[PDB]
Amino acid sequence: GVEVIFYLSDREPLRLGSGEYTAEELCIRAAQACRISPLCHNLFALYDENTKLWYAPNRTITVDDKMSLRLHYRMRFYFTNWHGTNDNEQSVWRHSPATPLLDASSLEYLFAQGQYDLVKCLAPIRDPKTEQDGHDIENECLGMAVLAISHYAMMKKMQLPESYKRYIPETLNKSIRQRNLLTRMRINNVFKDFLKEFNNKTICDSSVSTHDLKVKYLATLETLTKHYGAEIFETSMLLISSEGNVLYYEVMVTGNLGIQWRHKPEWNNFSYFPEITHIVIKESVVSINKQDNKKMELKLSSHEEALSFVSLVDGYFRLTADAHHYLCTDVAPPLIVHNIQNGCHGPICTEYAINKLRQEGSEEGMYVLRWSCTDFDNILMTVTCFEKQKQFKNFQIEVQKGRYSLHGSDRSFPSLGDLMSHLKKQILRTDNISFMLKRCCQPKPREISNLLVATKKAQE
Amino acid sequence: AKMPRALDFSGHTHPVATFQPSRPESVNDLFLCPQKE
Repeated sequence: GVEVIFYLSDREPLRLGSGEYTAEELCIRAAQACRISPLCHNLFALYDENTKLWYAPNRTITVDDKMSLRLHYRMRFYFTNWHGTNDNEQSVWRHSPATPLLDASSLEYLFAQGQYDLVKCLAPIRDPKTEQDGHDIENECLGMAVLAISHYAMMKKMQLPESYKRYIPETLNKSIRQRNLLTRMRINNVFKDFLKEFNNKTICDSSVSTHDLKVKYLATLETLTKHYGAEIFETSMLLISSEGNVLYYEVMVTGNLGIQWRHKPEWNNFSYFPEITHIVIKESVVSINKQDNKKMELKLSSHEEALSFVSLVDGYFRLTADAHHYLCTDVAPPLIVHNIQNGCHGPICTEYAINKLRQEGSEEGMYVLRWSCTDFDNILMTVTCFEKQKQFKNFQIEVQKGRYSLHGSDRSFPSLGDLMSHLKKQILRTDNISFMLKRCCQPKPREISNLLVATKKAQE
Repeated sequence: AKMPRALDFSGHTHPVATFQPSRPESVNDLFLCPQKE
């Protein structure tokens, strides 16, 4: 059958009945299953580990009783040094009226994923500069096995139960199992030394939480593995406006650096996300257009690979330039689109909604619509009111299978705009205050909120 | 053999790196009365 798999051990896959789905609908189910907040939801997408391709949020999955498919729910959009523990590097936070990027469930989810990446060699270890470095990398792998084990024990409330082999990359395990007996026993013993030294001495001596262990591990993947958080795409045809054997290039996309490229053998910068105006897909060909009329065109394997590429650029654009807008119709997320058609914000903090009313909704009845910060089933309406002396009130709107109803009501509507028209014919009240709805203060292009990530390059 | 950098937690703690999801926002009771013709 068709399943969405989780990297978390304690979690049952999603088993999908026959029917029609959106990738996004599935990612929403997935976040509910893994306790991922609406705020972190758009960091995740569906990945097919066999095809090596990501699904765009608007992709349709028609499931019958014949089809067999395994998708992984996976964190896709990533910002090096989100954790703030590398002092050589720009830190990366959300805007604030600066908060952390990840919620606790996202961190837990990422830890499971990162472990899987390391062991299954999706996150390949870096290459040695020397035999000395080679051994050094290998020791860092052992340390990683100590973090993994220590954390698993602190989670089950254990202490000294009773090896490293399943917690290190599989390629490296294979490598070690082919070395001489004394080598293999030496390695095992150094590992046992690290482990004992950590759990007796280091943990108590530094009050190390399961949270620090998760952070440390993921911060270490960044420096231990190759291009952690990057996606690299391979192409024959790369055309750039600014600038025989079939020549070969790589295009790399990262949250922190944007869209870079090189001759397949260092990286040239084409563009950060906010400078992009639009993206076009022509079968397998992708053109990325910048504000300065410069263009990158590239040709990928298939249209599905093109959609996977553009999903990524587009997701990072929403994260760094504009939370409410999209670059390419072909991968536009259905929720993004509908929100635009309805004047609705994403899960902005209440203070941003209030600030927008203090600026452009000064009269009684002016409102903001915003998705709830804590669940996926409700929209909030924030309204300017006055006593008889300006107040802000919040009213809950339920959304259930495309139906919209005020909280508690037996009356629902087939669209949000229907519900709003009906509400605009009433006198509303709460506490002592009565008023009628005036107009919607809609999302503005490029405005700043907690949905955006404040990276070095996003400041311009 | 020396402890790997991965197990060293000696350097200063930085800002907490994740957020706790906030308690659901409290909402106001909404009363409706039809507008008069």
